[PDB]
Amino acid sequence: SKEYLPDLLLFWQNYEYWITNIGLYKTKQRDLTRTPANLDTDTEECMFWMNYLQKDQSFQLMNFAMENLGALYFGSIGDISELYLRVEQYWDRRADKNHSVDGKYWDALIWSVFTMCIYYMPVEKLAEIFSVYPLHEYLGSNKRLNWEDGMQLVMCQNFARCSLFQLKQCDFMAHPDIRLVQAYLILATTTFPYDEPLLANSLLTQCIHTFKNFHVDDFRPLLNDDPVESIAKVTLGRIFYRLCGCDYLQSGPRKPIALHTEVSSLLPNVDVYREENSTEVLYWKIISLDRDLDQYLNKSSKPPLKTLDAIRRELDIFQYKVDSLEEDFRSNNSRFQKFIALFQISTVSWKLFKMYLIYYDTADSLLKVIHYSKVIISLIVNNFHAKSEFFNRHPMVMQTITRVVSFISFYQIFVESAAVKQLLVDLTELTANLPTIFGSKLDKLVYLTERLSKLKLLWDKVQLLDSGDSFYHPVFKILQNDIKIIELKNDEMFSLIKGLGSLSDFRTIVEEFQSEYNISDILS
Amino acid sequence: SKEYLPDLLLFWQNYEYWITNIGLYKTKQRDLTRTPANLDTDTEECMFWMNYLQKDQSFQLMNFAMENLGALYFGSIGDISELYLRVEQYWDRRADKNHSVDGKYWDALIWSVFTMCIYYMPVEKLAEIFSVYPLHEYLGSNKRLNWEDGMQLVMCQNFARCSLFQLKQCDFMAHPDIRLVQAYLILATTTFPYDEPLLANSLLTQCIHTFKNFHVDDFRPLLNDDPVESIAKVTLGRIFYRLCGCDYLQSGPRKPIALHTEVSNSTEVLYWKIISLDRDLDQYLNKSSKPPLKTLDAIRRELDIFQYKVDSLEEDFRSNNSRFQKFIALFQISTVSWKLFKMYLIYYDTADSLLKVIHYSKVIISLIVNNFHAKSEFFNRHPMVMQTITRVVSFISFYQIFVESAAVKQLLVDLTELTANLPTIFGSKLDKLVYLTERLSKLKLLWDKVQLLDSGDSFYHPVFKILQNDIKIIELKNDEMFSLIKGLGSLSDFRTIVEEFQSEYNISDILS
Amino acid sequence: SNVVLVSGEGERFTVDKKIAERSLLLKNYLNDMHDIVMPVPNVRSSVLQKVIEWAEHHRDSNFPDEDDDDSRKSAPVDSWDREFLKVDQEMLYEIILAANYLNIKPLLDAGCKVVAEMIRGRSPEEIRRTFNIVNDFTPEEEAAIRRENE
Amino acid sequence: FNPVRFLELPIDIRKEVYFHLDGNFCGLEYAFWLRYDCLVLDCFKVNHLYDGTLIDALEWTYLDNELRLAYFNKASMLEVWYTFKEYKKWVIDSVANVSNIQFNIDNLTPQLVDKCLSILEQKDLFATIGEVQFGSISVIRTIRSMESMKSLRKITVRGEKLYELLINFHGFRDNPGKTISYIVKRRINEIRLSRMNQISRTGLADFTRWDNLQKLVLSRVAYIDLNSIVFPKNFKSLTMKRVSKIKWWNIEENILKELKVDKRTFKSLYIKEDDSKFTKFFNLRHTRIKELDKSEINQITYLRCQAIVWLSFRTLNHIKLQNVSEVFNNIIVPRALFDSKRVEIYRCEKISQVLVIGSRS
Repeated sequence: SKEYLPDLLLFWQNYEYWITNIGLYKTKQRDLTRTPANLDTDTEECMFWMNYLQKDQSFQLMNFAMENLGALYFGSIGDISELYLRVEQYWDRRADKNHSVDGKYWDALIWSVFTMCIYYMPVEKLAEIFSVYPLHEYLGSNKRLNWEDGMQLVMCQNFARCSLFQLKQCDFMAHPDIRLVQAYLILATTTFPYDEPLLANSLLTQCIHTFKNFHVDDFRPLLNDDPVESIAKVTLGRIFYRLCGCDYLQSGPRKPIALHTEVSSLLPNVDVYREENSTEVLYWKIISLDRDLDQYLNKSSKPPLKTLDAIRRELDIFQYKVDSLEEDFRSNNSRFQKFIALFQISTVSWKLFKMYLIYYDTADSLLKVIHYSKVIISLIVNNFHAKSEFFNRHPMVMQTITRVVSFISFYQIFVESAAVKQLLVDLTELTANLPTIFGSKLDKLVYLTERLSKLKLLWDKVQLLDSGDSFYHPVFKILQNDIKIIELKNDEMFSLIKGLGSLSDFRTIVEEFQSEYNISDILS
Repeated sequence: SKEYLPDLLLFWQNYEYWITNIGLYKTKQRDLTRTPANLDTDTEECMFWMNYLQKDQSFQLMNFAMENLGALYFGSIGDISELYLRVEQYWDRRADKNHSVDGKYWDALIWSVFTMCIYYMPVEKLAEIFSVYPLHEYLGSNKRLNWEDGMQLVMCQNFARCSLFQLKQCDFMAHPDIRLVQAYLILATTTFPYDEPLLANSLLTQCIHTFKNFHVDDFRPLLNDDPVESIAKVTLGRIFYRLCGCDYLQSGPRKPIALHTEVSNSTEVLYWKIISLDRDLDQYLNKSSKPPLKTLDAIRRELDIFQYKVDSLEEDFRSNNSRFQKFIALFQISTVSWKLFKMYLIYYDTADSLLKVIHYSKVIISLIVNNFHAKSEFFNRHPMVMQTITRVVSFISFYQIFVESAAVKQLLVDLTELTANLPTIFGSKLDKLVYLTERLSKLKLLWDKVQLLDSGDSFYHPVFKILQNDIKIIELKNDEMFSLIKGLGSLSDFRTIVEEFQSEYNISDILS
Repeated sequence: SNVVLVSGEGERFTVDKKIAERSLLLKNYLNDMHDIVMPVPNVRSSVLQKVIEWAEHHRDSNFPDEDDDDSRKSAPVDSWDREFLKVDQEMLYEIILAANYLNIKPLLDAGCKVVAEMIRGRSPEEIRRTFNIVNDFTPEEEAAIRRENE
Repeated sequence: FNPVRFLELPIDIRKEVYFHLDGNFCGLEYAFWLRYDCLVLDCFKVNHLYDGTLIDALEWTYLDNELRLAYFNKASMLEVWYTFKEYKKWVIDSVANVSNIQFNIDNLTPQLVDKCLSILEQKDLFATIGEVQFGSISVIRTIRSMESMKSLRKITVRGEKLYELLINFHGFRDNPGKTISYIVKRRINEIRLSRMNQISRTGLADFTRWDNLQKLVLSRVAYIDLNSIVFPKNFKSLTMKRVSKIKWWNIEENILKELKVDKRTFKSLYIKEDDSKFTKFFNLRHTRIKELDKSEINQITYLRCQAIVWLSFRTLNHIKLQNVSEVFNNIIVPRALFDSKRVEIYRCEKISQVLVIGSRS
C-alpha cells in the first residue's frame, strides 16, 4: 500500500515549522554559568573598529549606497543626500570631547548605514577600497585569509556591534527617539537578526515600545496640520510598515510581544488598504501574504481553500503591479527593487502551491511546485553574472532555498519521480553556488539536506511494517524525535530552575542513525 | 446660578489624572541637544560608588532587611536567609578579574536588595553604619550637609544606578533571565520609578519580555509534575501578581505595553486583590464615562469583605515584619476605601459621602500619626503614602477652594501640617507637593477676591481658565511629536489676571 | 521575437510573444529581467497545438474580467469556441487540464461551460436513476430506496 | 457521459465545472432520482468544503409534515431536499459542524412559519442558521425568536415598507417587541438590501445603531444619495448591484472650495498622464481615469487634497459596482483603493469620468 503519504505530508508542516524555521535560525543554546561577562563592555573592540575607518573610505561607502542600495533605506531614512551633512558633522564632531544624545543618535544611524554598505558590497570593490592587513594585525587570526575567504562577514558583524555600542552610549532606554528604530531597520537587512536572535528580539521590543510611545495610528495627515507635521507622519508611516515587515521576519516562541495589528488582506486596528502604496507597504503586503500562508504550520487545523484562492488572486494582482512598476533602469535602483519584489512574489507562489500539494492534493500541484522552483532557480542563476552578484545577498534568498531544498529532499525520500530528481540536482548545484556571506548558516543548510539524502537510504533498505491501525518504520521515529529534541531545546523552564532553583531492531536502528546524524548539529 | 459644582467635580477627574499623577510623577522634561551622552557609561561613577560599600556594613544591611522588611521582598525573592549564600559568593568573587553572567545576575539582585535596605532605613542606624565625609569628598558639595538634608536619597539613587550598571554589564538585552524581574521588583519598592520614569518603563518592558519568554499561563500544580516545577510555578505566580501590581503603579502615556491580562501565600493574593480593586476604581480617571451604581456597590461589598479579612489578620509586637505587613495592608484598604467614597462624592452626589471622605481621611491621618513615634517611623517611607497623601491633599484643597466648611478646614490644616512632616527621602516630590498645595491656596484667594460671572450660557472665572490651561500645558508637554520632528531632520482685565497668575504661579515648576 | 513552448512529448512549438501573452504564465515567466523557451510538462502535443490555435483565434477579443463572478454566470457561449471544443471527452478534459496549468481563465471557463452543458442535460431517469460510485450507501439503504421507488 | 472519470478528476477543476452549473442541475422534473445522483452530492460536498461560496441557498421548510432542508432554483423551483440526519451524515462523509443555513420568510406561509419555528426550537437545536431573509404577523413571530438565534451573521431586507421600520435609526419608538432586541444587533456582520427605490427618503439613511458591519449590499435600488448616508465605526465594504442614476460624494465640490479655482479651470487641471502603465490591465475602455498634475500643485497641498478625499470616505476597503448607467456628481476616488484592485467597476460603458487621487510611485 502507498497510503502512508498524506499523513506524512501533513507531518511535513510540523517538521518545517520546528526544524527549518525555528531550530535553524531562531534558537540559541545559552548557558549562563559559562558565557563570559561583558567586562570589556565592547569599548576596546569598537574603539578599534571605529578608528579603523577613514574619511574617504566612508564617503566611498556612501556613494556606493547612494547609487545602488536605495530600495532598502529609501523608506527608512528617506533621501541620503541629506545624510552627507550628517557624515560631515560626524567627521567634524569626532574631535569633540563632549557629545550630545542627538549627535550620538545620528552617529549610530550612519554606522548602521555603513554596516549595510559593508554587507552589500562585492569582493572586488571591497578589496579595492579596504585593506585586509590591519585586521589580521589586530584580530590575531590566520594571515592568509582574504575578503572572499570569510573576513567580510566579521567586519560587517563588528560594525553592527559598534552601531549597537554607540546606541549603548546614548542611554537609549532613558531617551526614546526614532533614530533607534531607523538604525534597526538598517541592521535588519544584514544577517544580524540571524546572528543574535535574542539581541535582535530585545532591540525589536525596544523599537516597538519606542514606536508606540508616539501614539500615532493613522498616517494620513489632516487638514489642520503643520506641513512639517504631515511630512513627519508620512516618514513615520514608512518606518512603521518597514518595522512590521522586519517584525514578522523574527517571529517564533521567543518573540511574544507582537506589533502585528496590521489586518491581513481579506480574511486589526490598522487596516492596510488605506495607505498610498509605496515600496515599503508593497513589501509589507507581500510579507502579509507570506504570514497568512505560514500560520498553519504548527496549528492542527487545515486552511480553507477560500483563503488559498484569495491568496492566488491577490498574488496575480501584485504580480502584475510588479510588471507595472515602471521606473528608469539607468539608475539600477529599480533593478534591485524589481528583483526583491519578483523574488518575494515567487516565494509566496511556491508556498501557496506547496500547501496546495500537501493539504488538498489538487490538479498538478507538484508540477507547479517544480515550475516555481525552476523560476526561483532562474531568478538566482540570472544574477550569477557580473556587476550584480551581491543581489544574491539579500537574506530572503537564504530563507526560500531553505524552504525549497528541504521539501524537495523530503518528498524525494518517499515518492520517486523523474522531474523531482533533476530538480533536486539543480538545487544541489544552486546551494553551493550561493554567496559565502551566509557563512556557517549556509553550511548548516547543506548538512540538513545531506541528512535527508541519507534518510532516503534507510527508507530503502528497511521494509515497512504494519499493525493494521498505524504504520511503523524507523524514519517515522527519527523524524518524530527531531521535533521532540528541538521542542525540548525551546523550553525555558530549566533556565527558570537554573535561575531560582537548586538543580527490537527498530529502536537499535533509530539510535544508530541519531547517534550518527544528530539533528542538534543545526542549532545555533 | 450655582451649577458649576458637578461639572467641576467631573473636571477634577481630568485634573487628577493629568496633574497629580502624570505631571508630578510621570513626566520628565528632556532635551536631546543639551543632555550629556555619558561616554564613560557611569564606569567612573559606579566604580567608586561600589568601592565605597564595605562588607560588614552590607551584612548589617542584610540583617536589617531580615528583621524589618519582610513584607516587601517576600513577593519577589521569598526568604533572604537563602540569599546570604549568594552575598557570601559575591564578596568572595569580588577580588577576581573575569566574571560570569549568572554571578552578575546575582550581583544585580543583591545590589537591588541593598537599595531597598538603604531607602527604608531609619537615620540613626544609617548614621552609625555609614560615614558622611567621603560622599562630600566625591560630590564636592557642602561638608555641613547631613542625612536628613537629602544625602540618603543620593545614596539610594547611586545604588540604584550601580545596580543598573551591573545589569548593563550582563548584556541583559541578549540574555533574558528571571533575576532581572526580581532585581527590578526590589527596585520598585523605592521611588526609583519616580526619579527616572521612562528608564523604569523600559526596564518594565524588558521584564514583561523576560516573563512572557517562559510561556507559563496557569500556575496550578498538576499530578504528573516534578514537585520542583510546582514550587517554581507557585513562585512564578507570586512574581506575576506582584509584577502586575508594580505594572499598574507605572501606567500612563509613556508606557503602552501593559501586562494586565488578569481580571477581577495568602498575603500576596490579598495584596493583588486590593490592588486590582484599586485598578477597577481608578480606571475612570482619564475616561469620559462614569461607573454604574451596581459597580460601586459591588466594590463596596468586596471592600467590606477585605476589611473583615484585614480584621481577620493578626499582628505581632516582637516580630516587626507583622506590624509592617499590617500597616501596609490596612493603609492600602483605607486608600481604596477613600477613593471609593471620593467617587461616591464626585459622580452621584449621594448623601453620607463627604462625611465618609472626612472619616477615611482622618483614618489615613491616624495611621500616619501612629507611626510618628519611635520604632516605626520608616513606615511612612513607602511610596503608597506619597501617592495617597498627594491625592488626598489635592482633593481636599480643591474642595476647600469651592466649598467652605469648618470640618473640611480643620482637615485641611491637619493635612497641611502632616505634609511638611513627611520624611525627607521623598525630597523634590515633597517640595513640589507643597508648592502645588500653596498654588491651590493662592487660587482659593483668587477665587475669593474675584467675582464669578456668566454670559447667560456658561460661566467665566480666572480660576477655571487657569485650571484648564494647566491640563492643556501638561498635555502639550507629554507629546513626542516635537522629538519626532527633531529626530527626522533638523527642520481684557480677565486675560490680564489670568496672565499675571500664570506668570507668577507657573505650572512648569512641578515638572522634572 | 518569437517564444517557443515545449510540449510533453517533446515537440517544440513556436508562437509570437504578443500571442503568448494570452497565457497568464508567459507574461510572468518572461518578465524576469530585460537586460524565451517555456516547458509545459504532461501535455500531449496535439492538445498544446489546439490551445495555441485557440490563442491565435482570439488575438483581439475583449474577455470580461478576472474577478467578475456574475459575467461568468451570464454566460457567453461563443460560436467558434462551441465549434472548437466539439471533441471526445478525454481530449476535452486534457484541454481543460492544460488551460488550468497555463493559467488561462477564458479557455478554462469555456471548457467548463461545455462540461456544464453536458452534465446539465443528462438522461432523466436513465443515467440519473443509476448511481454508480456507490459509497456511504449501505445495501440496506439502497434496498430502502429501491423499495420506496414503488 | 462517464460519471466515474469525472469523479476521479481533481478538485478545483471540478469546482469550476460546478461554478457554471449552479442552479440548473436538470435543463419537467423527476425529483425522485435527481437527489441520489453522485454529482449532486459532489456539488454539496465541495460547497460545504469551501465555505459555502457556491449556491448556498439551503432553506428550512415544512413539507410532507416534516421539517427538511431544501434548495431552490434561481427561478425558485425546488431542486433537492434533505432530511437533516441525511445531510449531517454526508457532511460527515465530506469532512471525514454546519452553521450557514439561509431562512426565508418570503418563500413560506405564516401558518407553517409558526410550526417551523416551534418544532425547530423545541426539537433539538434552534441553531446552525446564518441568514434571515425579511421582506406582518410572521415577521413579528420571527423577531421574538431572534434573541435565542445564537449564530446569525446576515440580514436581508426587501422593499421600502419593511426597511424604514427596522433598519434605519429614525424611529426610536416605544415598541420593544416590534424591533430588534440589541443582542442580535451585536453580531450582524452583513446586511443586504433589495427590491426598493430610495434608501434615504422620508428622513435619513443612518446606520449608526448597527455596530460591526464589514459588508453591505445595495441591490436593485432606483435612487440613492451617498451624501445623505452616514456609516458606522469599523465599516469595511460597499457593494452596489444594478441601480439607476445615483449621486456620489461631494469630494470635487470640496476640492473646488479648497483651491478657490473654477470648474473649467479645474477641467484643465485634471491631468491624464499615467493612464498607460497599469490601468490598461483594468480593461475599462470607456472610463479614462484622470489624476492631478504634479507640476500644477505643491506637495503639502496634494497631501491636503488626499485628506479632503478621505473625509466622508473614512473606513472603506472596496467599492464594487455593477451596471449603474449614470452617476451625477463627478467620481473622484483615492488611489489607495484604486492602485490595488479594490475599487472595481465592471460593466459601465455609460460612465465616462473617473478621477483618481494619490501617488503611483
